[PDB]
Amino acid sequence: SAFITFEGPEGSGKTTVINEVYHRLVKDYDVIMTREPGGVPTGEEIRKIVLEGNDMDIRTEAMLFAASRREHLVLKVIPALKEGKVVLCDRYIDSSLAYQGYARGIGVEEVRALNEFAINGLYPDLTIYLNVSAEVGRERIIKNSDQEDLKFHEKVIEGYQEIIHNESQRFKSVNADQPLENVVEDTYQTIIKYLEKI
Amino acid sequence: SAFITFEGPEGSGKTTVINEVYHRLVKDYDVIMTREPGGVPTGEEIRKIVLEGNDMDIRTEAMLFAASRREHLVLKVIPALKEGKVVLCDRYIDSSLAYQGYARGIGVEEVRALNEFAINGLYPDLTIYLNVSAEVGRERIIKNDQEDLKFHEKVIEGYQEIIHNESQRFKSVNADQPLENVVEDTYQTIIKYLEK
Ligand SMILES: Cc1cn([C@H]2CCCN(S(=O)(=O)c3ccc(O)c(Oc4cccc(Cl)c4)c3)C2)c(=O)[nH]c1=O
Ligand SMILES: Cc1cn([C@H]2CCCN(S(=O)(=O)c3ccc(O)c(Oc4cccc(Cl)c4)c3)C2)c(=O)[nH]c1=O
Repeated sequence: SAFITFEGPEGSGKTTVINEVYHRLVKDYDVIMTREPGGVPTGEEIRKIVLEGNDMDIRTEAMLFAASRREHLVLKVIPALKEGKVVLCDRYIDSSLAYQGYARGIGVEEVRALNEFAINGLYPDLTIYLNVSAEVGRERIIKNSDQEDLKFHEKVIEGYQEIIHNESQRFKSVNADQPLENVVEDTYQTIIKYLEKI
Repeated sequence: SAFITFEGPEGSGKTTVINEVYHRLVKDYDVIMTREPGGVPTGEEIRKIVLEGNDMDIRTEAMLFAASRREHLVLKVIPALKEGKVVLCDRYIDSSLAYQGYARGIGVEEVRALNEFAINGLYPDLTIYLNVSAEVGRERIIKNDQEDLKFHEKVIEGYQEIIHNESQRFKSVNADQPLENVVEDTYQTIIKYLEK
């Protein structure tokens, strides 16, 4: 079994990369792809509170992402890993660390302690980081889909750099500045090399 | 202003004590009575998930009590304190520590770290612990099963460990006395604090 998470800011091509990689992996492995809340009812209900929120306090928001994470982990991830599956998860702990911790300003270590309570030692086996420059990311955002948004995008990227710097061995950084066909190939090859080594 | 929390297991006379102590403090203080979620919409929505849940994972439950606590703190407690109010809060951090931490078995220090994230340094100014024996507590519960009895005992045991740990904001009131005396001791303890 393998627990693989995918991380990156907006404009990293993450959605496209995960879907294409997953599609290729389904041929050779017992693999599932998911994201939080992922249809788990308690998680979907927590997510509705987050979306229905009016200027929600960032710590309440962090605690709700962490509660949704646990429900999804407990009801979807853990049962699949117990069946010997490769689990591909779109966003996990590192998303809370970069967005809530770094970009929102709660502090990475504080959001980590919160998330360690939620995951209870279930860290990913491998994390694919879709390493897109802020400039390429910005251009992908305007293309494929104000000024405060630009700075928030940069801080998310800066947040992911600090996370990798403090925990490199868990991470595999993929050049997301390349055309998406190449990002897909590099991500697939990185995963295959990991899966065939275990 | 003052943030005063009330802690204790069921059967400690907590409801009666808070209401009566509120009735006496209002003469001299701008005081409010509250409990989480306390009408805060986001908190009420979180509480509905907790109550509507079926065999919910204890850590998700702990994280939801902590999320409801923050919403209540941010939208009710803090604005009340800013107005100069005495805030009487029925259950706060120590309840998560005794119930989720100790009695449910997650571990007190783990639930503390979770709750320190939620309160972000906003510890109570004073915490009234209504120190009732399990036996007196049990009798008060029946007046107002084996698994329930054992859970009640573990909650009390949990509060003993918490009180043993931190000794500054905690004030232990003998809740084995008749309720009139528990009310008087609690009121006098609060007055001594508010005056000094
Ligand atoms: C998993 C995760 C995601 N994000 C963001 C990634 C980028 C998109 N945002 S968003 O607020 O625009 C958003 C987009 C789609 C959503 O569907 C959403 O709602 C939730 C998603 C997952 C879990 C929960 Cl509780 C809500 C929020 C979420 C965080 O800030 N922290 C996390 O832990
Ligand atoms: C504040 C608090 C209370 N409790 C319990 C105290 C005894 C009663 N229980 S209960 O689960 O039986 C319960 C009774 C009535 C309720 O109304 C309730 O729902 C909530 C109360 C406060 C906050 C939230 Cl999110 C739900 C739960 C909650 C905890 O276990 N942890 C805490 O942090």
